[PDB]
Parts: sequence; structure tokens; C-alpha cells
Amino acid sequence: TFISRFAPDQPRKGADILVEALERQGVETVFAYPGGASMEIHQALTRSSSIRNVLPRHEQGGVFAAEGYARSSGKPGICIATSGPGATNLVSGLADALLDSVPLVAITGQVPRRMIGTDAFQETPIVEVTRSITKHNYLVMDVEDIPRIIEEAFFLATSGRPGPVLVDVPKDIQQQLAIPNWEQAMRLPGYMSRMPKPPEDSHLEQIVRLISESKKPVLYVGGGCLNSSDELGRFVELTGIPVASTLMGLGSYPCDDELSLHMLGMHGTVYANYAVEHSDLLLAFGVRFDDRVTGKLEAFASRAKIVHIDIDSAEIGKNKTPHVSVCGDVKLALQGMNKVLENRAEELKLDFGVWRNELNVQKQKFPLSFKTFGEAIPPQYAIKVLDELTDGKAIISTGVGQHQMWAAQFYNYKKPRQWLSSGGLGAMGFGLPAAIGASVANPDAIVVDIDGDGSFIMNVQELATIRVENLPVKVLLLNNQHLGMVMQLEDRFYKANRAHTFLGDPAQEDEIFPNMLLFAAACGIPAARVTKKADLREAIQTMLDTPGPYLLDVICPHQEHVLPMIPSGGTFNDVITEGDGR
Amino acid sequence: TFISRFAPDQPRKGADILVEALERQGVETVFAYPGGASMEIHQALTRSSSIRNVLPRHEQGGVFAAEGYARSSGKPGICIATSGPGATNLVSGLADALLDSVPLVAITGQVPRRMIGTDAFQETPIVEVTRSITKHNYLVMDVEDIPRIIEEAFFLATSGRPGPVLVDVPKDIQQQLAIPNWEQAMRLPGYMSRMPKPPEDSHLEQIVRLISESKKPVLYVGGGCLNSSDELGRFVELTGIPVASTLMGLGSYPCDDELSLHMLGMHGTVYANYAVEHSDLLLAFGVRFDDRVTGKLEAFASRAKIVHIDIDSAEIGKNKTPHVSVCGDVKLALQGMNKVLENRAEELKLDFGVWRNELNVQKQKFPLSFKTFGEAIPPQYAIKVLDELTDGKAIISTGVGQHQMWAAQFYNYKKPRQWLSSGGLGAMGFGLPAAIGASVANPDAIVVDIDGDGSFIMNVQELATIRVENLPVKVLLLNNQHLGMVMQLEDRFYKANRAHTFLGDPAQEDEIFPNMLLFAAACGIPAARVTKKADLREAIQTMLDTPGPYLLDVICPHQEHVLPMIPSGGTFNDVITEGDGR
Ligand SMILES: Cc1cc2nc3c(=O)[nH]c(=O)nc-3n(C[C@H](O)[C@H](O)[C@H](O)COP(=O)(O)OP(=O)(O)OC[C@H]3O[C@@H](n4cnc5c(N)ncnc54)[C@H](O)[C@@H]3O)c2cc1C
Ligand SMILES: Cc1cc2nc3c(=O)[nH]c(=O)nc-3n(C[C@H](O)[C@H](O)[C@H](O)COP(=O)(O)OP(=O)(O)OC[C@H]3O[C@@H](n4cnc5c(N)ncnc54)[C@H](O)[C@@H]3O)c2cc1C
Ligand SMILES: CCOC(=O)c1ccccc1S(=O)(=O)NC(=O)Nc1nc(Cl)cc(OC)n1
Ligand SMILES: CCOC(=O)c1ccccc1S(=O)(=O)NC(=O)Nc1nc(Cl)cc(OC)n1
Ligand SMILES: Cc1ncc(Cn2c(C)c(CCOP(=O)(O)OP(=O)(O)O)sc2=O)c(N)n1
Ligand SMILES: Cc1ncc(Cn2c(C)c(CCOP(=O)(O)OP(=O)(O)O)sc2=O)c(N)n1
Ligand SMILES: [Mg+2]
Ligand SMILES: [Mg+2]
Ligand SMILES: [Mg+2]
Repeated sequence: TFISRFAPDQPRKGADILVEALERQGVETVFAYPGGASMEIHQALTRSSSIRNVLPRHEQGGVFAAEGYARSSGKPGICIATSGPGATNLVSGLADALLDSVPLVAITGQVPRRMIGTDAFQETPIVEVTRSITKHNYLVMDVEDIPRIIEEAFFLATSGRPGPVLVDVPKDIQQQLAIPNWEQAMRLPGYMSRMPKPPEDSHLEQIVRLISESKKPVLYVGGGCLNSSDELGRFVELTGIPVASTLMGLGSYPCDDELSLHMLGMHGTVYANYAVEHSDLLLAFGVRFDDRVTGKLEAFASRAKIVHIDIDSAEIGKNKTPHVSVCGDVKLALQGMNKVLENRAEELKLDFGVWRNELNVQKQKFPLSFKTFGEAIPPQYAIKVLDELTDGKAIISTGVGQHQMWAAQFYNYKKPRQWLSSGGLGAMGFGLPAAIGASVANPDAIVVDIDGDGSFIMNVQELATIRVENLPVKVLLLNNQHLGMVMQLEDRFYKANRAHTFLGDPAQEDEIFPNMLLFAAACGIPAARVTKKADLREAIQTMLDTPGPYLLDVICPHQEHVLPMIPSGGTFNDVITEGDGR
Repeated sequence: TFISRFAPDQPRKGADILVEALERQGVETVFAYPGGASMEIHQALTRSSSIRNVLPRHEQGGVFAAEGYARSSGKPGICIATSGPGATNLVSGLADALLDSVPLVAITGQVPRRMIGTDAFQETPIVEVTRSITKHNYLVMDVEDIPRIIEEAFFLATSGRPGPVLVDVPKDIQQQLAIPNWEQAMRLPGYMSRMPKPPEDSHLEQIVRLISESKKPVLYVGGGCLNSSDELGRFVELTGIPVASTLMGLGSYPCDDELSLHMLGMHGTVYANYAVEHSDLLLAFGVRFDDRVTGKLEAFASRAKIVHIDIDSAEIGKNKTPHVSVCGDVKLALQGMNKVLENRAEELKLDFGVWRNELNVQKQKFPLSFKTFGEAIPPQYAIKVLDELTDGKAIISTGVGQHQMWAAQFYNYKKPRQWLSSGGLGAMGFGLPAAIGASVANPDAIVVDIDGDGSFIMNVQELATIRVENLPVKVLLLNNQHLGMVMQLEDRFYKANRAHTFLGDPAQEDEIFPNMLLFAAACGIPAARVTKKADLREAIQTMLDTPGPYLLDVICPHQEHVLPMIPSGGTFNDVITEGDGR
């Protein structure tokens, strides 16, 4: 029973209705940056005793913070901006939240309704702009539609395949007085009628049946299983099938397990790709068959009966036609298939040890390797130190690049929603703000941003947010003085011809530039720079033990390459297993 | 006669065609940030000996740099980004370039054509997103369309009412081989048929006739006159009409002149608004009748015969119906009206000294004032020092806020394209990157960014660009520790209730935060912080005399208010002439 700060018959500003609409949705943290077209909302936010605002230093940081808030908690992330330039600074976060299916609700202020379409001051058609990069969006044309639109926005952003929903609110609506009707029925008939139903035992038993007829099965787990953590583990006990995870599904099934194949795909392990390439049953649970995972579709799992479970009926048969398909929640499919596998325990000769010991051969012949030159810090080793020193129980956000792949390969995430990384859109500068949101959603957790010198500087202004809000965000900066991932593609396919990939100062090429420590200093954040591999363990330990924020500039040799690598559009018979720019 | 780096019969990559297409357009500076979907363009850029790339640290900085490059030179500004997140980071710059009519050409890489529409890696429909915030955009579907599309893009971006044109180039097109045909005819029939013709003497003489019948005329000069600098001055000699300029048209007619009324509008001078409010002839040359200038349209110049000249037929009669109108280049209209005013010199009793001395009364009764408390640096005075110490011949870019208005009121720009500021979209963080572009377009000019502690930090990462590229960008930071413009609206209309407008550290509220000097230090830029008004003159002098970049942190009392102020939707009878949050 909600307790409003206003009488049920007392007229209140539309902005006070909007904030109360968030309170009734369980919202307790928003990332709002004020502006003229949204001051009424910001005023109403201060009147709320249950909603906290984390003021960012850039709206792109605000939306990415709402993402990290959402990815690390399963709750929807809420960011607020003003009209015009404030709204356009959310675009990257919206497109990023859509491609990775992150529950997000963005509220932008808008010019008064009479001004819309007149090219007014700070007036951009943010609805017309974001329609293709949002799950849905709204334009509030009357103050009485606020309670319904907010309820539809949160429902749409969190139900089914989650995504971002934008709600444009004109300024006059925020100022208008009304008595909100909190029991309007959501005008979503066509959406709920197509919401997936619990899976039929007809399909579920044919899958269990296909598991027993199979001899080389592989699990293809992705971002759809982030809530099916326990159900996936219990399903693996009853079958013993190896688990190849995607960059989004990392943590669903523990990486430190002997049945885990870690990540598959372009920069996935040689053995996980092998298991898929020579399998007869592919259990694709909560994946979207990305080109970063399949490459050439005709060659992807070209000997396997593909069983695809997905809550989005559009993704089923989108890029690869499966044998069996189940439109629905993969959580329920596992629950149903687990009951079928217990009551048929002794009836099913379930033992794939012949298949697993074939993989464990490839597992120990082509494992994740890294060279260690002299005392230069290998970035892969630095992350493996962070894994050990944090017991693998630390929330990890990343930017985009080599340091993003090494953060995925060389860290053993034990639970989902511990790994926050931009996968679909792959947006640099995601790490630092996502660490801000995750730290606010999980105040008593170790939150570490494994950023790169390129991605880190893009939203470096959010260091002020970390200090002001007093958040224990640890920044493990893998400084290679380059845009390494673009540099690696230059070494491989363009004869190492550098085309604007060096981020330091060419006048003093042997000086680390910029001095990231002074960035932390400007925002009153303790910092340190480690250079020799011997000092690396003590440095990371200091970063963890030092309370509050901390930036650790970890210098790395820039010629390192992320391995293995399947060239885009290739097959498993092209996986590059060694090589770097030396 | 262009000299290609390739034989006329030699097949070359589509990317090499794209770069050559820029070379043939006179391009010599681009702002490209590399990514996987645009590496082919970046490789072709290095092969070019005539095109320089200024690598930004954020694509939003890259597009804003292309803006400042364009606004300070009249040339088109060219920025390049990769697919997905690189393109979405250009959105604010595109919408900003559209609202201010800035000639700009943005080139974004895109996924291969066979991949478009499959939700591929780093694939966003950047064409579908930017269609409403660009003058036009393209999607290159064949390598042979490159020479034509680039020519149409530059023509559309620079002709008529200038604007931004986006060209999305898929990756396979960049790699495909072809012999470009550099003499394709542009498929723009409907555009050129409606391109305005030189103005008829029928309209021009009726305007000159209406000038002689008028007794209280006012010039309403805006961003449309940035190229009519000399023609406007010669027109003022022949009539003696006062010149009220807009935030965009600042510099067209010198602010230090006795006939100049400086800026009109919301934060425009009390006398310039008075001249418009009690005029019988309003010569609106190159303006779009913004709400930030008119407020209540019925009350705006409600006693004047409105003569509107504009190269965009849509803006004529859009918000205020004029008596006489001329669709065409205001430059030619001035040239024609100047000839009519010379051959009719003695025939026309042109003397408005009765009208001017009525304004010079209001001019000296309600001038631009500022209080000076103790030794605290008044921001208005700091800018007036920069005016004196640079002789008013320095290129000035700004962020958005109070420091933006004071940079407009208290600086006397003597030529147009000396004042770079986001007016239509009013996008914070515009100052620092625009100073980067203007410094590259005008290497031997004094370029000074008058940024605010909020706007400056949003794109603070571009300090690395300034150092690496060795640009003499001076940063005159007006640090008030607040989002002052939003703070002022809180003091006035919300009883000084702070709603997330303080940018410093609340734990140490009397400490300047962040330490902007350390931001400059991280990027190897000399810095200094002035606090007392006595030291202010020597500090600014040091900033100017010190070669290379320089950041001057100018601390100011935060309770200052920009005055005068006409409330949004009000009239001249509501102009607030004094008051601040004390
Ligand atoms: C530089 C870089 C390199 C990359 N390389 C790789 C790589 O080598 N390997 C890799 O795996 N990724 C890689 N990616 C990440 C990538 O582009 C995609 O995010 C990833 O490949 C696909 O993720 P996914 O299909 O497993 O899950 P998602 O992309 O998150 O999609 C979720 C899917 O599950 C479904 N779903 C969601 N919820 C449920 C539910 N409750 N029940 C049932 N179904 C549900 C949705 O409908 C959707 O179809 C890379 C990214 C970058 C930036
Ligand atoms: C915080 C803030 C406060 C502001 N307050 C004010 C204020 O008090 N006063 C103010 O003036 N502005 C203010 N603005 C700026 C503002 O919103 C608009 O940019 C400005 O009001 C309108 O500019 P303009 O009409 O003079 O020219 P523009 O907006 O640049 O439009 C150009 C017009 O001229 C025409 N044109 C272009 N080229 C030619 C040509 N060659 N020949 C003929 N016509 C041509 C175009 O078709 C167009 O109609 C403020 C901005 C901000 C961020
Ligand atoms: C910028 C917000 O846009 C608007 O809301 C707006 C636009 C056009 C006309 C009237 C209004 S209004 O009267 O409804 N409110 C404002 O104009 N607020 C406002 N906010 C800021 Cl930050 C600045 C400003 O003018 C300087 N004005
Ligand atoms: C990211 C660019 O997107 C593409 O160009 C792309 C997309 C899907 C399939 C194939 C390609 S491709 O073969 O034409 N080229 C690439 O995929 N290049 C690429 N660039 C980066 Cl920076 C990373 C990457 O995979 C890690 N791949
Ligand atoms: C905003 C933006 N621009 C461009 C890209 C393209 N891109 C770029 C420029 C990469 C290199 C990132 O450099 P980094 O320093 O942040 O990380 P590493 O050098 O360790 O790989 S990876 C990648 O997909 C991007 N992902 N995001
Ligand atoms: C990216 C963005 N967000 C929000 C706004 C809204 N806004 C904001 C937040 C202003 C205050 C800017 O603070 P500042 O420190 O940069 O400048 P002053 O405090 O000197 O006015 S002015 C204004 O129109 C904006 N213009 N741009
Ligand atoms: Mg930024
Ligand atoms: Mg790097
Ligand atoms: Mg400020």
C-alpha cells in the first residue's frame, strides 16, 4: 500500500505526478542532469524522500550509469535529461541498451506543446530520432496520461526481451495541475496478446529426447540466462553437457568449472569453438546467433541439431534455422526440462564423458595463453591477479577493446550480473559510468572498472561524480597508449600501418600521455601507476584495500594481440592461435 | 586542374575514392576517430598528402571541432566516425549544426551492405536516426555513387541555408575497387529549381522607399549576415539605422560602434529591445525570429512594418507575418539597396538622428552593468579584460550558460566568424572542441575558449587533443562551482531551492572542485588560477603571452545573475533590470 506525499484529492504539478509514478514503480535511484526543460522534474525529485539522484557530469555518463545500474541488479535503470542537447547525449546509451536488451527508462524534458515543431529553443524531435534505437517511446500530450505512460514504459522496458523506453515530457505538462488516476488500464493489447506463454511439455520432452540421442552436445548460453543462474546449473548436473557462454552470458555458468568452455566466438577459446564445430546437438539458450559468434553461418555448427530457446519470436530463425524451437522464458524451459530429467534419471543413459574428455583434450592443447616479456606487465596477468585478489566476487565493468576481451577471458565470474560490458553496440566509455551505477545498486560490493586509455578518457569527467557521490569505484586502467583493438587490426590486415591509433604525445613518444593519475588527482581520487610485473600484485592489493575510489594506471606493452581470433566472415578452420605486432 | 595520386584508368579502393573526393572539394582538415567499420577510410587518409586528420578523444569532440572549424572560416567542417557507437556520438553535433545552419559534412562508416538490417555488430540505422536533425543524409549503396554523393553532400551542406549532411558508407564499399567518374551530374533537380534567384529591384526599391517614410527604423541582424560584413556596414552609412544583432549575428556590425545596439532578446540589452519595441520599420536581415528574441510574438515589434530577408523561404512568415519579404541572399539585397541609396542620396532625406538620440538616451540610462564585490572577480569584468588585452581581435568560443551570455555582452567583436557559440541547440561542451577547430582553421589567430566549469568538464578529454596537436588554445574558465544558468532560474522562479546545480564537492564545499588545473596538468598544458580582481589582468596577460595551450581558472562568485532578462513568453514591459541571489 503506497503512501503518497499528497492528498488523494489534492491537485499537484505534473512533475510531482511523474516522480510519484516512479516511486510507485519501486524506483529509488535516478541519474538526472538538470536543464531548463526539466527543472520542474528536478524540483519534484528533491521533494521525494525515497528517490536518490546521482548527478553525472555528462548525460552519456548518466545513461551509461543507468545501464550499469540495470545490468548489475536486473532492475530497470532510470536516467533523466533536458530537451535538445541533453536528450541527444542519451542516444548512444539508448542504442546500447537496445542491442544488449537492458531494461532502461529514459525521461527527457521537452519544450511546451504549443512550441513543438517550430524549431524552438533547444527543441529536437527526440522521439523521431530514437524510434529506431528504442524498444518503444512516448510523447506525453496530456498530464493525465503520465501515470499510464510511466506504467507502460516500465512494463515494456522490463517484460519480455527487455529494452530502453523513452518518455518525452513537455514543460507545460510538468507544470500543469491534476489529480493522478493510478488505476488506468495500460493500452497494450497487441503486446500482451503476443507475450510468450509457459512452454509446453510437448517441445520440452522432444528436447530431452534429443539429448539422449545425441553424443556430442554443447550448451550455447547467452545473455538470456542472466536470471536462470540456478536453473542452468541444475540442468547441467542432469546432463553433464559442456557450457559455452557468450560475452553477454558470462557468469551464468561459472568459468572456473571443469564443464565450462568459457567464451566462444571471434575472440573465444579454441576449445569452445571446437565443441560447437563438431557437435550433434546445439542447445542455444538465450542467444541471438551473433556474427561475432558464428562468422560464416553455413559453417557454424554445420553438424548439430539446433535447439533454440528465446523469449523473442523474431530471433528464432533469424540467422540460423533451428530444428526445434521454444518461444518463451528460458528459465521455465530449464525448470520443465529439469523435472523431466529427474523422473527419467535412470531411464536415460546420460553420460557424455566420451564427449567431454574429447574436449578436455582440446582444452589442454589450446588453452588461453599469454607471453610475459621481461618485467613488462602482461595485461592478461594483471586481470588474473585481480581475479585472485578479489576471489572472483567483484563486479567488473569494461570499456571496449583488447582490455574488454582480456577482462572476459582471464576472469572467472561465478554469478551473472557480475560482468558489465557493452557487447551489441560496443560503446567506448561505458566502463567508468557503468561502475558508478553498479556501485550505487550494490553499495557493499567490489566494483572495478577495467578501462582502457581510450575508453577511459572518453567519459573521464565522471571521476567527479565518483568522488562527489563517494563511491568505492576501483579503476584498473590497462594503459597501452593505443587504441589497441584497432591497432591489432592494423598489424594483421594493413601491414602495421598506424592510422591514428596512438593516443599519447608524439613529441615525447616514450612518456605516458595523458597522465591519468592527474585526472584522478583533479577529482580528489587517490591514484598510482604500476610498471613492473613484480610490483603488480602489491599495487592491485593497495587499490582494493584503500577505501573509496582508486585509479591504478597499469602500463602494458602495446604490441600485445587478443588471441585467439576468427576473422570476421570466417570459420573455425581459420582461428588464429598466435601472433603479435613484433 | 586536380592532380590525382592514381592513374585515370587504375582501379582503386572505394575508400581511396572517398578521400580523393574530399581532396577535389578543397578539403584539407578532417576530424576522424578510427573504428573497425572505417579503417579503410583512415588508411586512405594517411595516403593523402593534402588532408590532415585531427584525432579527437571523443566523436562529440570531433563533430564540435568540425563546427568550430566551419563557424570560424565559412568553410564546411568535416568529421568522420565509425559505425554504431562512433556514429551515435555525432548526434548532438548534427542537431547543433542544423539549428545554427553550419555547413558540415559527416562521414560515418557502416557494416557491409549484406549485414544491414540484421542487428549486426555495431550496426545502428544512423540514417534513420539523423534524418530529422540533418539537412540531408545518404547511404552509399554502390562504390560508383561515391563521387556524386560527396559532391551533392558538400553542395547541399554549403549552398542556400547551410546545414549538416551525413554520408553513411558501408565497409564493403570502402574495400571495393573502381575507376571513379568525376563528372556525374548531381541528382538534385528539385533543390536547384527552388534555389533563390537574385533579388528583384521591385522589392528592393519598395524597401528603400519604406526606409524614407519611416521615422524609427531598426536593423534586426542575425546569423544570415556573417558573409555580408562589408555590405552591411556600407548599408548602415547610407541610412544611419541602429543595428540590433542576435547571438548568432554578433560581429556582423561592430559592437564598439555608436550605432550598434549590441544584442537584443531574452538576455539582450535594455536599449536594443526598446528600439525594437518602439519602431515603425523592422529590417530583419538574416534572422529566424527566435522565441529567445521575440518572447510573445504579438508583442514583438507590434508597431513596425516588418521587412524580412531570408534565403530560406520557409522562415518567411513562419512565426511573424511581414509586410515585405525577399527570399534570397541578404548579401545581394544589401548590394542592390546600396546602389539605390547612393543614386538617391540627396533625393532621400535620410537622417534618423532624432531616432538615434532617443535610443542613446535609453542607451546611457540602461547600459550593461555589473556589481563588483570586494576583491571577488566579476566574470563580466574578466571578459572585458580579455577584450582589452586582445584588442577585440580574438576568436572566442563558449560553452552554454551565464559565461556564454557574458562572453556575448562584454566582448566587442569587430568581424563576423570571430564569435563561435551554440545558439539554436545550446549544447554544453561546445567551447573546448570548437576552439580546437577554429585554431586549426586560423593557425595565426588568438583562440580563447570562455568555458564554464560544467560545460568545460563535459568534453575535458579534448585537452589531450589540444596538447598532442600543439594548438595555442587559451581556456578562460569562468568557474562559479555551479550550473549557473539553471541556478539563476532556481533563484528567480523556485525560491533558490538548489536541485542538483552545484558541481563541487559537498564534503568540502569551500574547495574548488574539480581542480581544473590538474586536468590541464594531466595533458601537459600550463595552467593557473586567479582569485582576486587585482591579479586578474596580469593572469590573463600571462595566459595570452605564454605560447601554446593555457588554462586560466577564473573563480567567480556564484550568486551572479545574467541581466537583463525577459522571462520566456513575456514582453519588453517585463525586462528584469537588476537582482541576484543574495
Ligand atoms: C570488441 C567486441 C568483440 C566481441 N566478440 C565477441 C565474441 O568473440 N564472443 C561473443 O560471445 N561476443 C562477442 N561480442 C559481443 C557481441 O557483439 C554480442 O553481444 C554477443 O555476441 C551476443 O550475445 P548473446 O546472443 O549471447 O545474448 P544477447 O545479445 O544479450 O541477446 C539475448 C537474447 O536472449 C533472449 N532472451 C533474453 N531474455 C530471455 C529470457 N528470460 N528467456 C529466454 N530468452 C531470453 C533475447 O530475446 C535475445 O534473443 C563482442 C563485442 C565486442 C565489443
Ligand atoms: C542560453 C541561451 C540564451 C540565448 N538567448 C538569446 C538572446 O537573448 N538573444 C539572441 O539573439 N539569441 C539568444 N540565444 C541564441 C538562439 O537560441 C538563436 O540562435 C538566436 O536567437 C536566433 O539566431 P538568428 O535568427 O539571428 O540567426 P540563425 O539562427 O543562425 O538563422 C539564420 C537565418 O538567416 C538565414 N540566412 C542564412 N544565410 C543567409 C543568407 N546568405 N542570406 C539571407 N539569409 C540567410 C537562414 O535561412 C535562417 O533563417 C540564446 C541561446 C542560448 C543557448
Ligand atoms: C530551454 C527550455 O525551453 C522552454 O521551455 C521554452 C522554449 C521556448 C519558449 C518558451 C519556453 S518556457 O517558457 O516554457 N521555459 C524556458 O524557456 N526555460 C529556460 N531555461 C533555460 Cl536553461 C534557459 C532559458 O532561456 C535562457 N529558458
Ligand atoms: C565492427 C565493424 O563491423 C563490420 O564491419 C562487420 C560486421 C559484421 C560482420 C562482418 C563485418 S567485416 O568483416 O566487414 N569487418 C569487421 O568486423 N571489423 C572489426 N572491427 C573491429 Cl574494431 C572489431 C571486430 O571484431 C572484434 N571486427
Ligand atoms: C565511441 C567509440 N568509437 C569507436 C569505437 C570503435 N572501436 C575503437 C576506437 C577501439 C579501441 C579502443 O581503445 P582502448 O584504449 O579504449 O582499449 P584497448 O586499446 O585496450 O583495446 S575498439 C572499437 O570497437 C568504439 N567501440 N566506440
Ligand atoms: C549537454 C547539456 N545539458 C544540459 C543543458 C541545459 N543547460 C545547463 C545544464 C546550463 C548550465 C551550464 O553550466 P556551466 O557551468 O557550463 O555555465 P554557467 O554556470 O556559467 O552558466 S545552461 C543550459 O541550457 C545544456 N545546455 N546542455
Ligand atoms: Mg565526454
Ligand atoms: Mg588502449
Ligand atoms: Mg558554471
